[PDB]
Amino acid sequence: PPQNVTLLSQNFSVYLTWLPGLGNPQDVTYFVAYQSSPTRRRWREVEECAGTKELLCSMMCLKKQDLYNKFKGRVRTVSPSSKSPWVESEYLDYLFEVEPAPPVLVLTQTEEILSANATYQLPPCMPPLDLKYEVAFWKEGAGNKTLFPVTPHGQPVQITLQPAASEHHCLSARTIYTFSVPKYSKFSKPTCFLLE
Amino acid sequence: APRRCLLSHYRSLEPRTLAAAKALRDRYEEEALSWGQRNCSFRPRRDPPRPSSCARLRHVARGIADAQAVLSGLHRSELLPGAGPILELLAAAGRDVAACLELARADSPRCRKASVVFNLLRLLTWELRLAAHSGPCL
Amino acid sequence: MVPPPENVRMNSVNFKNILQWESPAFAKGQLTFTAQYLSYRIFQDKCMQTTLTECDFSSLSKYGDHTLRVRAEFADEHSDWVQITFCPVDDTIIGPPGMQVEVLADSLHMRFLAPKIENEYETWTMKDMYNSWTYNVQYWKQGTDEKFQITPQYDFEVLRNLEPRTTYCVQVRGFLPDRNKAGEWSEPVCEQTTH
Ligand SMILES: *[C@@H]1O[C@H](CO)[C@@H](O[C@@H]2O[C@H](CO)[C@@H](O[C@@H]3O[C@H](CO)[C@@H](O)[C@H](O)[C@@H]3O)[C@H](O)[C@H]2NC(C)=O)[C@H](O)[C@H]1NC(C)=O
Ligand SMILES: *[C@@H]1O[C@H](CO)[C@@H](O[C@@H]2O[C@H](CO)[C@@H](O)[C@H](O)[C@H]2NC(C)=O)[C@H](O)[C@H]1NC(C)=O
Repeated sequence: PPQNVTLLSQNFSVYLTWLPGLGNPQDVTYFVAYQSSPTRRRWREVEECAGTKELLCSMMCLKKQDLYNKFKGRVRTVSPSSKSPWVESEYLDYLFEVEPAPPVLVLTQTEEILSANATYQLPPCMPPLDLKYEVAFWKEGAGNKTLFPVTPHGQPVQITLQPAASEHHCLSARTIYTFSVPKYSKFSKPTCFLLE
Repeated sequence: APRRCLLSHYRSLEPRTLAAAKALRDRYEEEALSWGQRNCSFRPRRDPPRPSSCARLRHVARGIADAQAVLSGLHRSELLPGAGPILELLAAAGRDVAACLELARADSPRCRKASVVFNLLRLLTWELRLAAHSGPCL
Repeated sequence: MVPPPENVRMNSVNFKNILQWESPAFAKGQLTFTAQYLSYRIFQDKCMQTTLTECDFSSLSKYGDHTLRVRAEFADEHSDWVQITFCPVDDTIIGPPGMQVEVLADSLHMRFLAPKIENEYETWTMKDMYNSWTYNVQYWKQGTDEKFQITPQYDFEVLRNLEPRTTYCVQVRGFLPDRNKAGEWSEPVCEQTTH
């Protein structure tokens, strides 16, 4: 049986992960099934993870998952000799526990205007939610980070380009998810680039 | 004077209202778990959506009315508190949706109550957002 | 015999509800006030035996109308209820949005910050509350007072071709196109363009 079955969320996605116990052979596969908080009797089995040696299986896009309601997952170790009993996981509510990720900043520059439009890779089918992003802009040696006011997804953060020498300006963004409580993400890797 | 359609501000609900709805659903779940499982099935079955605007407004109005009735009846018995904000927002949304609609032109009750309580979050966040994007009937 | 309160109003800016009233012409002694709000067909005493002539009602939900009702009391004796109705989503007013103006050469860059609701987080502003939201701007050369109106589609606006060494004063406000309800013109900020 997998010892640590844990259902967590990373980058707008829901992952069920587990590590197994010692003594099992090296030919064990894994069967995974998910259960919603309502109608707990149902134990729908995840096909993409069915009989997969992978120790991680995505949960965001399944046969029928109501991200609004809570859901949990169970895993089992399947071997030709025998199958271990299922090991369940603690409940997870998506819209109240989804972990956001920083966006990709598409940098478009004008003669005096710089745009930091944020692009996100959201799961194909997820509930729409606030995706305001904070943009941090600085110089290669300044250290102090200029934080711009949050802007909604689909709105480029606009930075005035004061004329100066060509310097290596760096940029980053952070996702703020405020469905019911603001959930801030982490600042992305700086996109350091020369500016004339 | 007839009331204008002001559905545009329901696209993003107040965070505290959604937190209250979450707490209410958690309390209902705790009540269901404490007394044991219910024989009647209360699966939050998917509701088939349609691209029609006025039909969508009518359906969200029906959902608002049913949820308001169930939650108000439950609150009368004081089984679970904290339904105040939810009830007043349900009344306001139903009033606005009905105003827009008019201006433009043997299952046990327990499983029904469970179903509407579970689908309250989806109705507040998904169906209401689509209704707000829809506006008045074309 | 106790005179009722006069000139009761509900001042609500950015959903900051404060019910105010004018104290009456009581002969002498102390005249306290008691204010309640209707909820579930029974009035709940928001303020009891308060010396102040106003009380805040921001605790009440921004959704749905309310009935406010305040009287004056003289020790055991009492006065008649003075009552108003208040719809926060419609009777509130939008405060002046914050302005970030930077002038370079003959170009003035404008960044608008939505007014914030005191009971919510900094992320949920009045712009989130009124989703169908727009920013209006009026600018004029100092003294000329010819209101030129520009309505940016986003929170940024770039005015161009400004005659050098002449100050331009600008103001911003929050407009709601669907209902045709303007907010409050922000403080008129005057910028002198660089030579
Ligand atoms: C900045 O990045 C945002 C990223 O969202 C861009 O907004 C996106 O623009 C595309 C069009 O280029 C939109 O796609 C369209 O979506 C509609 C459904 O709403 C669909 O029917 C169309 O066929 C098309 O696929 C997309 O929805 C839109 N997303 C958002 C969140 O607004 C934006 O264009 C970029 N540039 C600027 C200047 O903002
Ligand atoms: C995975 O599960 C095992 C077993 O439940 C955990 O092992 C325990 O870890 C705690 C950490 O403080 C120790 O105090 C216990 O002595 C460990 N053994 C038991 C039997 O509880 C382990 O922490 C879990 N996580 C990981 C990453 O291995």
